[PDB]
Amino acid sequence: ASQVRQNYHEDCEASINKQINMELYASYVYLSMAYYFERDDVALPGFAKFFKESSDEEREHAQTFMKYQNKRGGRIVLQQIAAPSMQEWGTGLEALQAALDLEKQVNQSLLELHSTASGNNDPHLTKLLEDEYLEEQVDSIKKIGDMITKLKRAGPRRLGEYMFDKELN
Amino acid sequence: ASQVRQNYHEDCEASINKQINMELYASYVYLSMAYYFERDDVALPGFAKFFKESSDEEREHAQTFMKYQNKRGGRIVLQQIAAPSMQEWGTGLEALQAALDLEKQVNQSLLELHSTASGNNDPHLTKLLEDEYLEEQVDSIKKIGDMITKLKRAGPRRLGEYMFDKELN
Amino acid sequence: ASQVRQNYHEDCEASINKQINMELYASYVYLSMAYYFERDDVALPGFAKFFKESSDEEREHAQTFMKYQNKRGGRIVLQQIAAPSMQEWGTGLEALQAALDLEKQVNQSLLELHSTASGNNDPHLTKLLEDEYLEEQVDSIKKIGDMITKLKRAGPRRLGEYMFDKELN
Amino acid sequence: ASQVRQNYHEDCEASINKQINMELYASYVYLSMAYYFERDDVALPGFAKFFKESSDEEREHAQTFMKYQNKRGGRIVLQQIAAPSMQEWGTGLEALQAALDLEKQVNQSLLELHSTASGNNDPHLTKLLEDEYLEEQVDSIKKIGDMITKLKRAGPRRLGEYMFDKELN
Ligand SMILES: [Cl-]
Ligand SMILES: [Cl-]
Ligand SMILES: [Cl-]
Ligand SMILES: [Cl-]
Ligand SMILES: [Cl-]
Ligand SMILES: [Cl-]
Ligand SMILES: [Cl-]
Ligand SMILES: [Cl-]
Ligand SMILES: [Cl-]
Ligand SMILES: [Cl-]
Ligand SMILES: [Cl-]
Ligand SMILES: [Cl-]
Ligand SMILES: [Cl-]
Ligand SMILES: [Cl-]
Ligand SMILES: [Cl-]
Ligand SMILES: [Cl-]
Ligand SMILES: [Cl-]
Ligand SMILES: [Cl-]
Ligand SMILES: [Cl-]
Ligand SMILES: [Cl-]
Ligand SMILES: [Cl-]
Ligand SMILES: [Cl-]
Ligand SMILES: [Cl-]
Ligand SMILES: [Cl-]
Ligand SMILES: [Cl-]
Ligand SMILES: [Cl-]
Ligand SMILES: [Cl-]
Ligand SMILES: [Cl-]
Ligand SMILES: [Cl-]
Ligand SMILES: [Cl-]
Ligand SMILES: [Cl-]
Ligand SMILES: [Cl-]
Ligand SMILES: [Cl-]
Ligand SMILES: [Cl-]
Ligand SMILES: [Cl-]
Ligand SMILES: [Cl-]
Ligand SMILES: [Cl-]
Ligand SMILES: [Cl-]
Ligand SMILES: [Cl-]
Ligand SMILES: [Cl-]
Ligand SMILES: [Fe+3]
Ligand SMILES: [Fe+3]
Ligand SMILES: [Fe+3]
Ligand SMILES: [Fe+3]
Repeated sequence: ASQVRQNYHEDCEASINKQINMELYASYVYLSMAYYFERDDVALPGFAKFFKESSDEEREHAQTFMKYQNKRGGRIVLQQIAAPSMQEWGTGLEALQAALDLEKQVNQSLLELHSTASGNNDPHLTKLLEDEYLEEQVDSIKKIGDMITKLKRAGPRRLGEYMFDKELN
Repeated sequence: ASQVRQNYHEDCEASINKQINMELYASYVYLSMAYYFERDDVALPGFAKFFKESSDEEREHAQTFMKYQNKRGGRIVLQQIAAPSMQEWGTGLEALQAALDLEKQVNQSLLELHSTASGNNDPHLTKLLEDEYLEEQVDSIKKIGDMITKLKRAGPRRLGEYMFDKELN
Repeated sequence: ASQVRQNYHEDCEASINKQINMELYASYVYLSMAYYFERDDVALPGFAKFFKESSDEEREHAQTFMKYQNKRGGRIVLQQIAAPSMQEWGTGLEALQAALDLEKQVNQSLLELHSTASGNNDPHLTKLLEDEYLEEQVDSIKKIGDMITKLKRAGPRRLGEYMFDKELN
Repeated sequence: ASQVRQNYHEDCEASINKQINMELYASYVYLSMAYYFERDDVALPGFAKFFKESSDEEREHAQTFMKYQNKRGGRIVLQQIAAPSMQEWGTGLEALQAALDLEKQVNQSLLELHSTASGNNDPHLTKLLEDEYLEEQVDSIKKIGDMITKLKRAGPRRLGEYMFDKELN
């Protein structure tokens, strides 16, 4: 084993490689959305900026897991990143709904990893998940939920969507 | 009696303890409204901020009466604070209407205390009420009335409510 | 359910509404103590300031739980806030002893909530409790214990109480 | 009558000349106390400073009434200022007790003047009394009451008096 490895179970190592792929995929989905909202026939720059920042944040999350794998003496194994589920994302509301569902899927995967880490008595990994992943995930879900409610109030199409988009820019 | 007490009638002392409870109750109502407007399915941050500031102001009013009781040599007697009348406050307009009615109930109680103080020839207490309570109460009632009119013009629901909420934030 | 709710058990939601009431009650107790120490026949401004800050901190704790309830998609339910157990709090030492006992009761309730959250496999809630509640609670208990010892050394009445009160101001 | 006089009753004018004498007398009492506390066999510089400031404040109050008399078109009539009741004022506590009683006598006289002004329907004079006299009088009485309680806790003689005197300096 690595000279640094201690109390680090192979199942946790493998699941971290899964989380890395998942968050690179989420980053790719959000990148797709970001540029979809910059099409000349869409032109929602607030939504575009929101999704570009979300894309960057998911990539940073994946990188934090890569750094963590090395810190514990595990070995990063990178897999193909699937194409985004869609090429076109519909209305602003539909993109936010897709984002909410994706964030809740990532949250479920992170909670499953926390359960794996807890079952293997790895408190360093449970702490990482609590502090660096689960908190930001809940905050993101609440933010997107709020956004959905606000956009449904404002619009969710036509002038209300135009005005809501300005709040994100 | 207290070594400081002078020209301070027991009925005024008791009524001040009533005003303290009333304004703590009003503070609690506004706290409830503040967090109602931060629910993910409500998401009106301007209304939330308006009610959080109103909650703080009512608590400060109660504290000023507690300080006043001690200044005159009366004795603070604290009672249970009732649960807010509602757990959910409806639309922004409905919450403002509830706030207007509550402010006018508090104003009526303060005017009754002023009449009690005047009838007991307590000019220190009539001055307190005029300067520290009755003025702010009338200003609050006018502000809320204005807000109701503006929100009815803008909306009072859908895009107009979304836009009005931004004026409060 | 709320569009944001995920891995949030009804028993945790209900217990959070309990913690909110408990900490609003504790805030009210400390507010009572604060103004008791500003009576003209008590006149302990250091104790008054200590309890006014404690009152503010407990209210902030309650508000953090209200925000948390909304973040997770639970629903805030506010109940009556009981009158403080006493209207007059005795000596400075007696008030500190009452505060120590109250802080340990709140700590026990928070530890019970942590056990509920752990049993329901809610690591977001266990992290909240550890970071935002249990640490400050232990620090408050140690501070009050220290204060009790110092006041017993200095006094706990007469000149020693007068001098100790200056250390808190 | 004076070219400025309007709605100014002779009884109010005469009572103001009384208040002027009373507050010059109170100023003289406090001046006596101030220098009593600077005797080499007393040597309480905090008490001395407290009474010198009190003396100045009472003289300023008298001067505000002199200015007021002229503002309304009344005529200042100055009388002899009696010698202070004592030449030696005893302990710090005894001087504070004498000050409390004097402040409450002045307060009673001011409240009687307010009743005279109210009965003569002079709202300019009732406002003067409320804003420039009755408020400061109640605050002074509460401060002295607090001081008495603190000094009784600390001492009121020997080391506690020595230490309390430092809080006033
Ligand atoms: Cl290796
Ligand atoms: Cl290992
Ligand atoms: Cl292993
Ligand atoms: Cl292991
Ligand atoms: Cl597509
Ligand atoms: Cl839509
Ligand atoms: Cl897993
Ligand atoms: Cl919709
Ligand atoms: Cl559209
Ligand atoms: Cl349409
Ligand atoms: Cl009493
Ligand atoms: Cl009285
Ligand atoms: Cl009475
Ligand atoms: Cl009376
Ligand atoms: Cl309800
Ligand atoms: Cl409505
Ligand atoms: Cl009344
Ligand atoms: Cl309407
Ligand atoms: Cl709406
Ligand atoms: Cl409609
Ligand atoms: Cl709900
Ligand atoms: Cl759930
Ligand atoms: Cl459940
Ligand atoms: Cl659950
Ligand atoms: Cl009691
Ligand atoms: Cl004691
Ligand atoms: Cl529990
Ligand atoms: Cl003891
Ligand atoms: Cl004592
Ligand atoms: Cl003793
Ligand atoms: Cl003349
Ligand atoms: Cl006249
Ligand atoms: Cl006349
Ligand atoms: Cl007249
Ligand atoms: Cl003498
Ligand atoms: Cl004495
Ligand atoms: Cl008179
Ligand atoms: Cl004594
Ligand atoms: Cl002595
Ligand atoms: Cl002795
Ligand atoms: Fe992520
Ligand atoms: Fe109020
Ligand atoms: Fe707490
Ligand atoms: Fe005066």
